[PDB]
Amino acid sequence: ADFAGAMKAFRGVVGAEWVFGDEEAVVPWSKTYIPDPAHQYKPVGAVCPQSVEEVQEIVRIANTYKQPLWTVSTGKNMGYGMTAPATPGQVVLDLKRMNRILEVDADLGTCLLEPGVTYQQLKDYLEEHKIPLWIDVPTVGPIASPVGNTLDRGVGYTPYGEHFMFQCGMEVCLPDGRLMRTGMGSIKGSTAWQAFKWGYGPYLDGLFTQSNFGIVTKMGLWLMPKPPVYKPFMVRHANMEDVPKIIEAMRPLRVSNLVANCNLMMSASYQLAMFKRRNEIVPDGAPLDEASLKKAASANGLGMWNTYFALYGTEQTVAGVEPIIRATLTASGGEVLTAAEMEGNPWFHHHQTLMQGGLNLDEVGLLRWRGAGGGLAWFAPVAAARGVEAERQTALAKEIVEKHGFDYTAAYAIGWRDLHHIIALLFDKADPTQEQKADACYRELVTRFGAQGWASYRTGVNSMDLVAQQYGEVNRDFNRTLKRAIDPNGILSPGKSGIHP
Amino acid sequence: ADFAGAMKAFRGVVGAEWVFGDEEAVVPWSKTYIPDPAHQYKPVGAVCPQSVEEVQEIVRIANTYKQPLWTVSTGKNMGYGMTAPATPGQVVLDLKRMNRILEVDADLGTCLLEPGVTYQQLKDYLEEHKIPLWIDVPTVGPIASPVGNTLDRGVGYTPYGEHFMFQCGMEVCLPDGRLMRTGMGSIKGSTAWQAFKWGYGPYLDGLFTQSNFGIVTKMGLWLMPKPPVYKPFMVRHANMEDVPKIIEAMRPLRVSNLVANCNLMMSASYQLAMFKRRNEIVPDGAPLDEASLKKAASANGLGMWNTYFALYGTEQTVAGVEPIIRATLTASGGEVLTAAEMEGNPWFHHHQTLMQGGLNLDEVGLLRWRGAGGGLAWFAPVAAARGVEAERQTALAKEIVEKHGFDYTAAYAIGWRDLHHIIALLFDKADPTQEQKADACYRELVTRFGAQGWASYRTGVNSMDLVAQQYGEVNRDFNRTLKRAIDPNGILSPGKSGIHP
Ligand SMILES: Cc1cc2nc3c(=O)[nH]c(=O)nc-3n(C[C@H](O)[C@H](O)[C@H](O)COP(=O)(O)OP(=O)(O)OC[C@H]3O[C@@H](n4cnc5c(N)ncnc54)[C@H](O)[C@@H]3O)c2cc1C
Ligand SMILES: Cc1cc2nc3c(=O)[nH]c(=O)nc-3n(C[C@H](O)[C@H](O)[C@H](O)COP(=O)(O)OP(=O)(O)OC[C@H]3O[C@@H](n4cnc5c(N)ncnc54)[C@H](O)[C@@H]3O)c2cc1C
Ligand SMILES: COc1cc(C=O)ccc1O
Ligand SMILES: COc1cc(C=O)ccc1O
Repeated sequence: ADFAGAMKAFRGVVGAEWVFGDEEAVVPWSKTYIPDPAHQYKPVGAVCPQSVEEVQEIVRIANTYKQPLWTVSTGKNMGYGMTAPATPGQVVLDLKRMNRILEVDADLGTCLLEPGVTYQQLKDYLEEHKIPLWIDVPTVGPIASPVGNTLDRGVGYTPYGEHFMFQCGMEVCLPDGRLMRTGMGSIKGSTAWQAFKWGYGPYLDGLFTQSNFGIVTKMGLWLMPKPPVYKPFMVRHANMEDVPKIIEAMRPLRVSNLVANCNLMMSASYQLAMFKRRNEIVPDGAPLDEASLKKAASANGLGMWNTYFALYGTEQTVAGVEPIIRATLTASGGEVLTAAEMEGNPWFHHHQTLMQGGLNLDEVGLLRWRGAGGGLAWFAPVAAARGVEAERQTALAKEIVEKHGFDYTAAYAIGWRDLHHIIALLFDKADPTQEQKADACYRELVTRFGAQGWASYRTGVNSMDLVAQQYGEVNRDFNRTLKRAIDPNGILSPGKSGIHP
Repeated sequence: ADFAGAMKAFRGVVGAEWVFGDEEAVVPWSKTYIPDPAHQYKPVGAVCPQSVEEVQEIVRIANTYKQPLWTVSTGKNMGYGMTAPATPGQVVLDLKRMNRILEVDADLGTCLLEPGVTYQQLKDYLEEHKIPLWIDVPTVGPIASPVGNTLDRGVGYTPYGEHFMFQCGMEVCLPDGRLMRTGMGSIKGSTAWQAFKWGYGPYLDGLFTQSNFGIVTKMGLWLMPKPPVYKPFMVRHANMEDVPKIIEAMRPLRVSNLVANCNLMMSASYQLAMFKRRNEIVPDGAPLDEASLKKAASANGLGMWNTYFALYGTEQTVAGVEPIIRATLTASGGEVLTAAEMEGNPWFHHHQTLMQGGLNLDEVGLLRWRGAGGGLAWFAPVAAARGVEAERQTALAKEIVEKHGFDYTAAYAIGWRDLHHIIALLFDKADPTQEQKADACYRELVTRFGAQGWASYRTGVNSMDLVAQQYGEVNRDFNRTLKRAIDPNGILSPGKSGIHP
């Protein structure tokens, strides 16, 4: 790599003012919440283009100078490494200034976006034009990116929650600087780019998700029509051990699609950590004991597990399924509550917002849980939607975090037939002993979950290799074959998903 | 290629009785319905393994002897080339003996299948075990394969109609003979292979659809729970020119998911061709005129367009949406009819069967339309679900087929935001002039649709290059890069989707 020559060429493409080339100038791309005891996850440079033509020039220069680019959209991957590259010596390719909304079709319920478009922008666009379409917001929201989240296959809480399922058409800058459009996009004068996902011949959009094979410059998305009627619900379960009964009750409702939105099943500990610090619940050096959790949860109108769903359509379509849903959840020991019961409950308000694709007051209390705070790593293993799987995963996760002196703070995102078990590893990152302990605990979570047949849907830069190691040796070798063929100079995001040149 | 050495080694793997190595032995793999005036689409051999270990040995031999393999599951790609390879000198890898149902999960609504599993087998398995799951049948059916059909991204007529969206997990024999499991399948002891589609890192399952990058040896599929209530409907439109009004009415019902199943919008000409020969409607050498079609259609309880949809769930969920659906379709000039009205109507019976995932009596009347019959090529361009697009596509298709002396016989498969415009080019293949004219007509359909920005979701072995040429040069070159890196010896299905070593 010839860094000085690459950065000088970059200034010629975007201007000196959008190239950041020394320790001091790249401070804005350098903060992470993941454990980094060796301080190895840090960029050496940032370049901020406003056009796809600039992106294509940047990629040609990157090849010529063998200078790797770590590409981000808005770079708000909080708990997954923010804008920190997976390996040393990378320049962040920050696409935040490519923030053009390119198309929105009210009739077909579609849009086409540059990567820099924020949830806030797209919400504002729809409201300002009176377009009765909804977005699907992965908790974070405001200055996060539909494009960046969809490319890391993130999740929101409407019927359109599984973001990658609703992506339709993308444009990619390939490692050699050529643009390719997927699906129907490469047909001159096509009006079906956001209409038909697959195109003809191999389906390649997936290659550009959680990967380093290309730079996405445009992406299409399907958007849900605003329903006549929106009815949010909260189910309260009293006991830490109700986990399997909740999964077993929700699964038939989801498999049969009586409930269509991805459901957050929130632990009392996680909910409390949103608005309270740990030392408001229990003293430092005391465990987060069941009795203290139950008391604090109860005083805040929360159970030990709080599961959020919604019904969408007419008063008549809602009336069609609400009785069966209530009877199933009640039989599981759940108390089903509506907005009228949950007035002024901030958790209900948080979920009520998310399940209509609303944006919440951008405020992340989890970062202040323990001591000086500032430590967050998502450990996000998959499970089949089986109560015994949730039961066993919760039990192993609790044993491992408690062994390292950390708390179990978790939610299940319930899908159709699967579950994202989201485990927030919360620590004091400012205390270098605690950062080291959180690193060791995270390694033990990954290793011991993998030995039971469980592994991550998504991970942070500090664990991408160890999570890749849970999956097959053939998978790893095949992704290396693709990398070497697609990006011969190894200049796109080396070590993303454990994929190294 | 060393054909004799390969075929001798293949006998060692599967036994002499499952290797077919000369003109007369390969006749069962050589019949096609597509136009082939040069008789160029024909295998030189066939091999029929019963195990994935046999497949791996066959692929190792193929690489050693440089002998290409054209892989098929059941090989019933009727109107898309059956088991004919896209290029000369290929041995069919016929996987029909790998017909094991590996898993069926009643609770999660999943299965795992070998490629030879037929629709009939899976239906029988579900009924024999009293498992209240449905399958989703692409018209064809009985002896077709859920695996083969999903790998070519075909379509059925339940809410699970878009087969590739419901695939979850696969095992592939890569060109070097190594097995690789996608999604969660490469995690030893994973119970989530059929639960979570994406896995971790680049999503690769699309690479093995409409492609020659791998041999699929196992595939997971999601299956729809049998609903309490199934209510099939037929909408009858009176005029050939109602096309745009039908699409414009269905689109909001589909975009808002009031109607969740892929809807077949059938031309009177196609319906008549299912049960009648052309010379029962008009004399040979007379055009298939609007008056004659209308008369024959009306005599059979059909309109000029007949659109099929179903409602699934309870009496209450059905009652929730049926009024809005009726009002919308009636306002478009459609007459909405139920089973009670359409008693003994064989078209209603045909669609009523499809839309509950039933299998029809395996009888393909389309193959006897004109003269000696035997000529069928699907021309299957995509459209955005816009009335004006259907209007313009129908108009150009009719002008081109009519200019070559053929009829417009077509259906639209209505999807969420897309249409599959399925044009059946019916011809007398036994008349070598008529086969030549159908070849020329087919070339004119692809080239002139492509000039208007329209191209195929799927195409027969005779047109795979001309359809690839409609899509981008960067797409073509990128698929060649992947082919060369994934299959260095070019031994899997050369020319599939226009992809050549
Ligand atoms: C309290 C809290 C709650 C959260 N809740 C959720 C949640 O419910 N669901 C969820 O999904 N996430 C959640 N997150 C995680 C995270 O904040 C979001 O997923 C966020 O949307 C990701 O940041 P982003 O949108 O800026 O994407 P980016 O950081 O811009 O993109 C993420 C990654 O995608 C790739 N990438 C991005 N753009 C491109 C491009 N143009 N071409 C190629 N590769 C590219 C890169 O690998 C990049 O690191 C949460 C985080 C916190 C702290
Ligand atoms: C009247 C009529 C109506 C039809 N209606 C429909 C319809 O509604 N919907 C529809 O989708 N089709 C329809 N078809 C087309 C066709 O009959 C079906 O799509 C059928 O399911 C395909 O044949 P098959 O299942 O045997 O798959 P195969 O022919 O076995 O597979 C198709 C292709 O997939 C690939 N392939 C298959 N197995 C593998 C493997 N294991 N590894 C790698 N590649 C593999 C090969 O390219 C192969 O040619 C219709 C045909 C007719 C004549
Ligand atoms: C379902 O995905 C996620 C959810 C959250 C918080 O609910 C954090 C990270 C994720 O990846
Ligand atoms: C939706 O796909 C298809 C449908 C049909 C129905 O005649 C035939 C071939 C196809 O590919």
